[PDB]
Amino acid sequence: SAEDKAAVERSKMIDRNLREDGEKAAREVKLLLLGAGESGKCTIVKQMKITGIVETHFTFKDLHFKMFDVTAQRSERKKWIHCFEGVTAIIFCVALSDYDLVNRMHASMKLFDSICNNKWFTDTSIILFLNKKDLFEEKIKKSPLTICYPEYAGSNTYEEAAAYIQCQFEDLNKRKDTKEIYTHFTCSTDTKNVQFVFDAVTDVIIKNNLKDCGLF
Amino acid sequence: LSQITNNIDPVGRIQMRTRRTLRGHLAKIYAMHWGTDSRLLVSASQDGKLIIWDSYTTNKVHAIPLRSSWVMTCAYAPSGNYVACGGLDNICSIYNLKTREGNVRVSRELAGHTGYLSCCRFLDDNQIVTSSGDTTCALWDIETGQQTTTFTGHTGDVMSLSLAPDTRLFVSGACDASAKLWDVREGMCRQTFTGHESDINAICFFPNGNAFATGSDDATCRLFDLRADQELMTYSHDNIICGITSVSFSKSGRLLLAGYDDFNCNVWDALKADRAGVLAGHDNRVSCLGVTDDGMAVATGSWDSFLKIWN
Amino acid sequence: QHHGVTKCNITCSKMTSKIPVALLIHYQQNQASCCKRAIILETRQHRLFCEQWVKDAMQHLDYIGDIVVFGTVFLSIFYSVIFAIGLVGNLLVVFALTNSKKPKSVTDIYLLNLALSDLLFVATLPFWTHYLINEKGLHNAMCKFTTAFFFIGFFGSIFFLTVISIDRYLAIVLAANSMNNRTVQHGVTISLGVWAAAILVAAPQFMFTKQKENECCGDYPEVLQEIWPVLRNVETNFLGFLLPLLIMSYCYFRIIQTLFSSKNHKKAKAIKLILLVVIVFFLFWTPYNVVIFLETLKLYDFFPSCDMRKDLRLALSVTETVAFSHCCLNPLIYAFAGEKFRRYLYHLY
Amino acid sequence: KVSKAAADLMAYCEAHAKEDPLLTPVPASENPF
Ligand SMILES: CC(C)CCC[C@@H](C)[C@H]1CC[C@H]2[C@@H]3CC=C4C[C@@H](O)CC[C@]4(C)[C@H]3CC[C@]12C
Ligand SMILES: CC(C)CCC[C@@H](C)[C@H]1CC[C@H]2[C@@H]3CC=C4C[C@@H](O)CC[C@]4(C)[C@H]3CC[C@]12C
Repeated sequence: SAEDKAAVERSKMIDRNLREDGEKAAREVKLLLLGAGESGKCTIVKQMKITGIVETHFTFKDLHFKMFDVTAQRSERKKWIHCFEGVTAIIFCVALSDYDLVNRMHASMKLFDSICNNKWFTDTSIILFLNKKDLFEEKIKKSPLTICYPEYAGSNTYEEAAAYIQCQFEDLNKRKDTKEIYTHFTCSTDTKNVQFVFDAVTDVIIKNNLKDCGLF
Repeated sequence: LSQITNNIDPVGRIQMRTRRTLRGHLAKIYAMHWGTDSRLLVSASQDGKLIIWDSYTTNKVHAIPLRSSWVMTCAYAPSGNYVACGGLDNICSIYNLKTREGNVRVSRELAGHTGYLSCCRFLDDNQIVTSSGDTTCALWDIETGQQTTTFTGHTGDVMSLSLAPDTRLFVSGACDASAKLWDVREGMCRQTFTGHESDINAICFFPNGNAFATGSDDATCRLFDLRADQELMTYSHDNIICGITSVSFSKSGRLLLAGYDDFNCNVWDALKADRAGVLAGHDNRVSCLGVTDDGMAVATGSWDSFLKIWN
Repeated sequence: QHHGVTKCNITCSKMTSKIPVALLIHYQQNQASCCKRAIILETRQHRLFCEQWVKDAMQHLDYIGDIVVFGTVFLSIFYSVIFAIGLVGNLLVVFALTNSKKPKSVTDIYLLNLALSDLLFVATLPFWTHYLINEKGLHNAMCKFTTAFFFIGFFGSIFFLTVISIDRYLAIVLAANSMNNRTVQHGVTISLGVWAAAILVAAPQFMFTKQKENECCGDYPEVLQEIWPVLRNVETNFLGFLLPLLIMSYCYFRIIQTLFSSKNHKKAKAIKLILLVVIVFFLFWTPYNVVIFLETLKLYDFFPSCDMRKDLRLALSVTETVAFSHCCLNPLIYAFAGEKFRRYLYHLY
Repeated sequence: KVSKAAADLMAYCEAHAKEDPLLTPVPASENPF
């Protein structure tokens, strides 16, 4: 039975290696990117880094990150979205000035609604990024926003328009308890964006750690 | 088929039990394959590595790290020297099994697809057929690593495909309610099968090779043959509306397995089309199930990160 | 050790030395009843009143009260009932934790370890009940074995609670690096270390406990005769209730601050459930810790009054009964506050 | 023909029915269980 013992010990050793690798993988935070064709701005402006999906290894505050862009997948979203369960947070990059271009905002609304109604990401929050805010001011001086948001009932001030857009995204979050949407207006400085990402990930981790008890 | 099969004797209830429990995975499993040795099976998960399971002794023999963590399918070559896996990176990786120096290393990294790889099958020891998410199925060769033959007859996201016993015929199903056979030698579609209303996720051939069973997402299993071509046999339960993930056949084809996503698997009769057994040993969604060539044991993986073998 | 359960009927600390007189009629063996007190001397005044120079004279010529007995009889059935409910609850909790949908969970493993320590408490109690009911003992070793199990269970339970509080502190406030600091294997190793620490700390408490005729007396070699009692009392106080309070006070304060900063107080039921379990832990153990500290001061003549001594002895007995009720009430609080736990009860219903 | 195909399938099923371990009970020692 010497060969049986050799096989058993080899299997135990590789099982220990597998357990260590799995623990290491769980020690790394995973994130998912989504949008309406415009995304990856945060990765580009990160200034540093380490195919259907692109994995961009990223570490901040001694915490590893894993962003998997899926904008290159032309198949049905729901069919390859269920395999993304367990991701701490979902990064949603949408261009602010997409309302004028044509229907883009309607497509983004539909995608957000589908994401929030896929009965697969109930326990994972969604991180919202509003891109192209620097262009938004000169895009909005001319456009009254009424074309994309009929009955807006507001002034042309940037503050009110941004508040109303964030209100739109708040309304989509049918479940306001399980998922907490965090929104931040992406800016030129990468420090603020990475700080917001870190804060959102920390909040998600804190929320998850409150559901690992044996009483729930 | 029901009228013809009215006078036969149903198999009846079977007390299927978990012969052994395999708990070497910490993540869900999407697909698995049964080897010709009737003792080794392959499973894949999100841990970022592929392992080969020895059901007879309840041990793992190989531990192959995967470059693409988001592996969605795997297959085990009939010769037992090559193991293939898919993923979301649109690349099918071929790994040797102790071919040289006893260690495990990647033989080739097949590439050229755009949509996610949903299922791969080792047609022969040299040519591998893979199904991608871009509506096209490509037959690759390890020696040259290029599409020997490309099939674009489908119009939807192809999900799974199976291999005929003669290793010269395969079919795949897509989202559209239309699956048509493809011939390796002919290279063009020959038979078209319809009758579905939702997506198709499970495809496997009847061991005789003259028919195949598929499971859609509307809790319906349909049998298609090469003679009638009108879906002579249809299977339904009228109790649940959940979809079907994986479907397989017994050695003789009398007993059929269904990978229903209601936390348990349903075992039906190919001809009787009646309930035969329930496999409620899984605590999560089930997407893996296969019958060994000799039929001695049956494996079944699930999203619960555990795999169990039924005798 | 485990001072509550004893055959203590006379105690004498106020007066030890007496002049040799003919009034002596006999000398009761208070050592057998409780070797915390030495041999007492009895006078001829028809009442229970109380050295080397008197010992020779006595040979040549030749109080706790009964309230404890009545309390003990009621105390006996008390441990009987709380055994049934507490053991059933702990077994159900252990089964639920073992049959967990999500494995490799640090919190679940720690909770299971705490349940096992509570089970040690439950398993060791019946031995003391059997000792009280009959005054027989078991091979002069079951008493000591039961004392060791009592201390091991108590110290493990207190230690396991503290590390869970530390684990929650990490996982909440320092999540940036807690994931990297702790994993399933690390949690198992820390649990084994906590078990080892419980063994080490409880060893001196039960290191010298020779089962007496009807109790667990102590060898107390001449050097350690005074250190062993005071060492046991200070150890079970400082490391039992005082330091855990500070560690839990530090932790839970930080989780609350983090939740308020993150506006997660609304979703803070999970931390609250442990907090209610933690606060009741102190409330039930506080009467035991104060009394055991007071009797420690008794060595310094803190309560020389005989009536005060009886009151302290009664207080110590009842609070140990309170602790016994708490160890079975802990799963009860778990069911009251737990949500999935209630589903398990209905699942097995 | 549909009837001919069904008859052939049934004949194939019954021919190998005795050789299918799942269909009929088998000794525990015989199979790896
Ligand atoms: C409230 C008081 C009385 C409880 C005492 C706290 C002590 C016993 C706890 C706190 C943190 C624990 C340690 C945390 C880290 C590890 C590393 C692990 O690989 C072995 C055990 C070890 C070394 C633990 C042993 C016990 C420990 C030191
Ligand atoms: C070693 C010393 C310095 C530790 C002392 C820490 C003290 C300040 C901690 C321990 C427990 C904490 C309390 C625990 C519970 C709450 C309820 C919450 O809704 C408001 C704050 C409040 C009331 C905390 C305030 C601060 C607190 C009292």
